[PDB]
Amino acid sequence: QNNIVYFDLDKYDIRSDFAQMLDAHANFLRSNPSYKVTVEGHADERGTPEYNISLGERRANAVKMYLQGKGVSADQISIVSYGKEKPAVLGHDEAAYSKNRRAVLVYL
Amino acid sequence: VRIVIDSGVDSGRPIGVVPFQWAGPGAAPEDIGGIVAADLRNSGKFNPLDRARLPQQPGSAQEVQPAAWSALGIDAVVVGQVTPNPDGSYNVAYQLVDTGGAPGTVLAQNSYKVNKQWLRYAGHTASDEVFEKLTGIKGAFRTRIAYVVQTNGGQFPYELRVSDYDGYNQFVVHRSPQPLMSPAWSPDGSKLAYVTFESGRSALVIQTLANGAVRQVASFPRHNGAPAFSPDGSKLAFALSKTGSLNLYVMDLASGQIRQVTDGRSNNTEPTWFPDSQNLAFTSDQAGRPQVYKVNINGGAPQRITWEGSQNQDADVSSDGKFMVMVSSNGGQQHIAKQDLATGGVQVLSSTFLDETPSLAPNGTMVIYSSSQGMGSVLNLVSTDGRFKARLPATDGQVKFPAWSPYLHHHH
Repeated sequence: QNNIVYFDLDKYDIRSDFAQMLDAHANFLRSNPSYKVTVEGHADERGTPEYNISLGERRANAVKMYLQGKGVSADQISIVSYGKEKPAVLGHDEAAYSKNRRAVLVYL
Repeated sequence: VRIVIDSGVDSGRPIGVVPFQWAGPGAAPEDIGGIVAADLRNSGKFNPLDRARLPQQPGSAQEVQPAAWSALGIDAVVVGQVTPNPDGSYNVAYQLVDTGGAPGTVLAQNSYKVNKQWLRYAGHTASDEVFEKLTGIKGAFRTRIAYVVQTNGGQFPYELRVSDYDGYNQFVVHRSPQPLMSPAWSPDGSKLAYVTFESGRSALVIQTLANGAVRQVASFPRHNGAPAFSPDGSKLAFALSKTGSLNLYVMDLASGQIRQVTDGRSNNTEPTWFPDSQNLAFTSDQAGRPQVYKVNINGGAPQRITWEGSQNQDADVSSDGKFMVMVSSNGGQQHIAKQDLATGGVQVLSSTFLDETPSLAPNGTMVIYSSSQGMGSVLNLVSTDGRFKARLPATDGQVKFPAWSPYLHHHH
């Protein structure tokens, strides 16, 4: 919950409510130059699998650009879009879709 | 999986398919007549007479009584024989007999010598010959399908599988702890390209089915996916997003040389070949919402070709190049649609929920695709005229990413 950015339908911009959250990750990455974050981007099920990769990518790339704007080296950030392949929750309403439109920061 | 038909048979051409004669004691090793009847029904074009109702059960063309079948509005009858060979193989023979305007004439016949494990194949060959003789369309009954099954739980929840088009003779191509995407057939039917996330990121690979050999195609940073083999056997199209958005690339299979085909800031993916092995249809979001575009790999700007609804994507071009099927969206629903590539005319084919990844049978008469039923993905069939609808239910796991094989150039 301190490592997930959520997005509206066909939106990929970093909302203010996630700024503080991401700032903490940027602080950690700057202070620890050997660590790499992987940003895993996701889409909801509406659409098609290969195209929806791009919706996950735009979300994950937005996190990357935000972190780079906070001084993080490009080589400490990787992105991997899972498109609609790895839903957080099952379901066919906005409750599920909103939970699934996300970028997750993980230290693997 | 197995085929369950939901609608469309009643309107089909009535035909008589008689149980095949068996030269031995007890039951035949396989029900060849049953295979032929099922295949013809599965095509959406035929209505085989129920066994409760056969007016006679002739074991040869000479035993056919044409009048018994014209009385029922049946203008053709399939009869046949299965016989054992001393080497342990079988002969499977059929005769297609006219019971209409040329009563008693044999329209087609053949015999196949097969081992016990290839008896279904023999049945499908008979079906293919009957189907082509009567309809003028090449049969697809000897084809296979590829698909991904995702189980709940286990170390390897994702499996890429292959079966005959009707579900029989299923086997596992690859098991994975992470998602598998977008299997694509080589035109010789020997290989599948597919995407795996098992390494922690996407990799695009080609696997040879007979021995499991794997060739790595691409695992650049970001996405590597959406493969499609050219019909001429020379190239693989695919999408990579290493440049910052999805773009199309082509690999010369002989040399392994990769060439970039698109370089837009837009996303360009889901390529599908035209029959010439030079033109692709593909999805681009250049215009805003996804639409289907066409481009020649050798030069020129992509041209938008779709205007249906609000959004169109994920196309599959027919083997003759006359039409494509695709996923068309609005407002809040998405279905399989067919577009005539000469006129721009469109017909929506399906009414199921969250329709995706349509793949045409090699004779262009049938579409396999995936939809959502309850909480999970399932496989569906719809004819290209929209009249015939069926499903391929599985006993366990979600089923998705179907791909129909090309024609041919414990197993049973």
